[PDB]
Amino acid sequence: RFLKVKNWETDVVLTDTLHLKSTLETGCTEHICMGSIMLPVRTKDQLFPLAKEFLDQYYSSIKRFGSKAHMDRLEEVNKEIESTSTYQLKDTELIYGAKHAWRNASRCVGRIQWSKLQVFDARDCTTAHGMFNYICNHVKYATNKGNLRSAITIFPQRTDGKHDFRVWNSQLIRYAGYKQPDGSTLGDPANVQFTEICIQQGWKAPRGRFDVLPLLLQANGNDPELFQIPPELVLEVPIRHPKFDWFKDLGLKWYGLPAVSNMLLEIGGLEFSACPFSGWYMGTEIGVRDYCDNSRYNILEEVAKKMDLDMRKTSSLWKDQALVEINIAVLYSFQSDKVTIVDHHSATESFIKHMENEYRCRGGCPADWVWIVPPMSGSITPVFHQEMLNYRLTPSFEYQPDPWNTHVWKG
Amino acid sequence: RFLKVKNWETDVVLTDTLHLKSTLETGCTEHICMGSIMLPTKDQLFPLAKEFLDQYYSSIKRFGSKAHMDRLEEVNKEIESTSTYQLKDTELIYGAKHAWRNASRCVGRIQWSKLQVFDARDCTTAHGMFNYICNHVKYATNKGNLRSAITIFPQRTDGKHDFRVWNSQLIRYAGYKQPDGSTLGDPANVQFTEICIQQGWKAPRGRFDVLPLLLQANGNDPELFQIPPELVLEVPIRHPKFDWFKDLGLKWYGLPAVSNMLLEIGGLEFSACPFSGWYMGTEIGVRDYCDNSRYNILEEVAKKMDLDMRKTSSLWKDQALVEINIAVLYSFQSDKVTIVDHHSATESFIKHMENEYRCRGGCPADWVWIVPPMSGSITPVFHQEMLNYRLTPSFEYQPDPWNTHVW
Ligand code: HEM
Ligand code: HEM
Ligand SMILES: Nc1ccc2ccc(CCNCCc3cccc(Cl)c3)cc2n1
Ligand SMILES: Nc1ccc2ccc(CCNCCc3cccc(Cl)c3)cc2n1
Ligand SMILES: C[C@H](O)[C@H](O)[C@H]1CNc2nc(N)[nH]c(=O)c2N1
Ligand SMILES: C[C@H](O)[C@H](O)[C@H]1CNc2nc(N)[nH]c(=O)c2N1
Ligand SMILES: [Zn+2]
Repeated sequence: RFLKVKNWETDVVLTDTLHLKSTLETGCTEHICMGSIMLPVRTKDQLFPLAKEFLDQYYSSIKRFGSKAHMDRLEEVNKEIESTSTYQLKDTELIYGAKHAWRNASRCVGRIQWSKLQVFDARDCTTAHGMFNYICNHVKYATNKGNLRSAITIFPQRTDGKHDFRVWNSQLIRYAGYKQPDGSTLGDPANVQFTEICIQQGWKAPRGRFDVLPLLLQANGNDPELFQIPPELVLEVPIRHPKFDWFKDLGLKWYGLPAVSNMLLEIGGLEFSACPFSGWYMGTEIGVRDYCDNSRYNILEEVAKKMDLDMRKTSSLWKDQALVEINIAVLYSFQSDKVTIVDHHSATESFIKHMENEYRCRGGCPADWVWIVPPMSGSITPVFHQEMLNYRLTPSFEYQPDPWNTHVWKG
Repeated sequence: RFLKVKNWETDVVLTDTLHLKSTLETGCTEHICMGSIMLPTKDQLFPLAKEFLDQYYSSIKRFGSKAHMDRLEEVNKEIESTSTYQLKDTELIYGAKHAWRNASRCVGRIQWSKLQVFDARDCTTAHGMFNYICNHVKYATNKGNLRSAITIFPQRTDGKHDFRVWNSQLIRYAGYKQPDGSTLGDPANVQFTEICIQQGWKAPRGRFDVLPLLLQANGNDPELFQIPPELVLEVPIRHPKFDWFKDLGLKWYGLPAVSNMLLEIGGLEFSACPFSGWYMGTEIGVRDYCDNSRYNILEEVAKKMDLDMRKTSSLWKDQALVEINIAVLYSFQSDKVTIVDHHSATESFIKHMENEYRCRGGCPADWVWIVPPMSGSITPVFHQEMLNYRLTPSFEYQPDPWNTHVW
């Protein structure tokens, strides 16, 4: 079956056949759409089919489908599953899998870049200090003095569910949050719970507004250990505005490297529970969400105050005015310090070209509209006007429960 | 089967049970989500009638009363011999209010229970329809103090005697293709404008020409009528600080009055049911003015503001967008014409969702449409999970009549 999507600004119609290869479920039914819901041990039984599908995809990608090398690989993986109950991926297959998990990431607007991904194989890692060393190298490589490069580091796969590698941080680099006795928060409110765990585990909190959190690292199912990323490795950008000189006096800064570290990478039925990956920021991530969400730094009032806007009526659009200024400031600061960043016009335009190319060469591009449309100026970006189909392909990145909810403490 | 929706800004969690009463399908399957697709007999009619009357009699606390059973009997008799049936006024009014209540794409539903319903089922000719429509326009406009209303023409019979308003809204501006190849006026209406012109309309060929009405009674050929200009309330657009803004020559009309939808109540189809409320500012300032395939004025405005249009990263489009929108709101307010900003409307919608969850067990909501086309994450609806599903009575889209009509 063929499925058409229309852009209502250009009248370009595209045809999706890729959705046929989808297996995993959406959450939706014929009677309910769950499209806006944030989150809607394997045995050899389920394993060999998942391995086979993956290797068929990999061998097709290299124009060796049905070859002797393809068939010998299937046989070898199959032996390995029944005798050991799991299997190991070749390097080439790991690289292919990690790239494809990105290619298949329907909430990611930056996928035009999917084929340029530096894969660091850390499957020989055994200890938390070993993990720290791998993460450091990743941060240094990805940072590249401001000229950001996409990278993923892949720790050993899950075995019995009891020896998991996990990075406890949600991102490699994030600012601490501290709930104060009077109920105000110092720093980033999103990271209060995590901050609390760090303190308990023995971190000495500097207790300021922008303290870089320590890494909390779990190797091989053991209790996690704390490490401080060398400050010299953490690139940061002070935020100033091109026209407003008081902007600097707000005391704002952000880090340059967005590095998600809490997702699970699934490849051929194997589960890589620690697979931190990084790219570079779209400006609205910081300016709209991190700074202006009510649940985050929440700077809108204090910025509009200093611009002396009319704040007595929401219909003056004082919030919308302050919002644009803060986002100009974020983009200006990053560009001036030569740290890679993309604005939301440029990123969405690239995405639309990526998506058209993908329908052409691949037969589809799964896309989650709710997430692809940027959180400001939605309809003046081309994605707002693009119909999109959302479905789940493997390899994939998946959410997993926060490790502190599940970890069995060894003491 | 009992579903949770969470607000991620406030942590409030609501449980939805109302979805279990859904009949119609979504377009989605367990394998594919179609949330962003814009458009995704006697034997049949009695279950539809029963389901409707059941919810009606339940709403007036008379489920399982003699009067309930009698009506089911009476409508059932009427279907058997006439192959259709007629709604009592009270059922009709309930049905229309509930179609709005169930409109999952409408952010303005906190108002659903204050809807003035005009029964035009006695209408027979296009002149008749023109009269009812002018009366609707004058009533709703209320000199700028807008009131919600719907006018309901006779229901579909054998489908060869359909009542239709060919216009997409009662009040819209003309669109003309130029010798240049550019477009004068509103590009969205270019085709309907040619239909009017080929029908007889002498077009003024300007930027902001109110279209005539093209009205179809009883499957006959549609006829043209100008709405008395005095009944069309328009607002010249100025900025509260940019003097030069008025020089742009922008204006918009006060009454948003959608006229091409189909109202389904209890299996009965009302193919002409024009309805109106009032505008949220972004519909005009973000979509009508700034869409690339609409009036598309961002470039002219940014220029007058002397913004650096060299790089997208100066956010010049975003800056111009905010000012256009402050101006739309300012103009309507200064002229005392009802308008709501997107911060106010979305705050209202959250309050409405909570009311519906409490009183009704849920609220169908389409996040893709409810989140405003600017400043999304700074409105509370952005952070609100929503379940989308289809309840009846409903408003539905239907084919443009010119692809259907037999001349
Ligand atoms: C190279 C520059 C990149 C840009 C500009 C970019 C842009 C984005 C943005 C703006 C989001 C939404 C983030 C949010 O609202 O929380 C996102 C989501 C995502 N991207 Fe990227 N991306 C990039 C690279 C990557 C890489 C390297 C990967 C992994 C290999 C990745 C995988 C994802 C995933 C899995 C999500 C969804 C996360 C979730 O559901 O919470 N992207 N992307
Ligand atoms: C009272 C003020 C009202 C406000 C502020 C309002 C707000 C809105 C807005 C902003 C939209 C999105 C429109 C678009 O982007 O094209 C919408 C959609 C809609 N509203 Fe309303 N609404 C109001 C009254 C009404 C009334 C009186 C009805 C019917 C009785 C109605 C039924 C609908 C329907 C059916 C849609 C979706 C139409 C479609 O799918 O194309 N609304 N509403
Ligand atoms: N610039 C980039 C690049 C890659 C990214 C990859 C992933 C992400 C999103 C990670 N944040 C999780 C947000 C979230 C998801 C679900 C629930 C909650 Cl509370 C919060 C952002 C990215 N930004
Ligand atoms: N302020 C209001 C009140 C009620 C409304 C009721 C409906 C509408 C939308 C009417 N236009 C339909 C837009 C559309 C939908 C699907 C396809 C296409 Cl081409 C165009 C706007 C409203 N605005
Ligand atoms: C409830 C809603 O699904 C949720 O707020 C989503 C909306 N769209 C988003 N889009 C992106 N990119 N990131 C987000 O965190 C969200 N949040
Ligand atoms: C493709 C996408 O579904 C389409 O552009 C939608 C998005 N959200 C919308 N939201 C509203 N309120 N009105 C619209 O016309 C649209 N268009
Ligand atoms: Zn869906």
